[PDB]
Amino acid sequence: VSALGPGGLTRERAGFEVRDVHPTHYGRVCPIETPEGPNIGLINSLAT
DNA sequence: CTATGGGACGATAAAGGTATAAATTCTCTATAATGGGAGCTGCTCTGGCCGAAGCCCG
Repeated sequence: VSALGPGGLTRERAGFEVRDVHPTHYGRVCPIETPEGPNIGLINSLAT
């Protein structure tokens, strides 16, 4: 599950709100599986 | 008796003619047609720039 693409946040609009995990991510989006680098937290993976 | 300038020579390349096919641009067609559309929206700050609105003020 990515956040980039059409109608999505660009890496220059990162900030912190999208790139942080929230209690609402529990069991929906994996908290620890994200690519390290320019796009961190923007690209995540669904939970099991 | 010999080397060198002088002049004769001539085979051909350029110059002009001179048409000639290619080729490459130019001009037309007449029912009616009479304001476009993708444009992002989730930076962040700093910095400068005009322009308006209070703020002294004599």
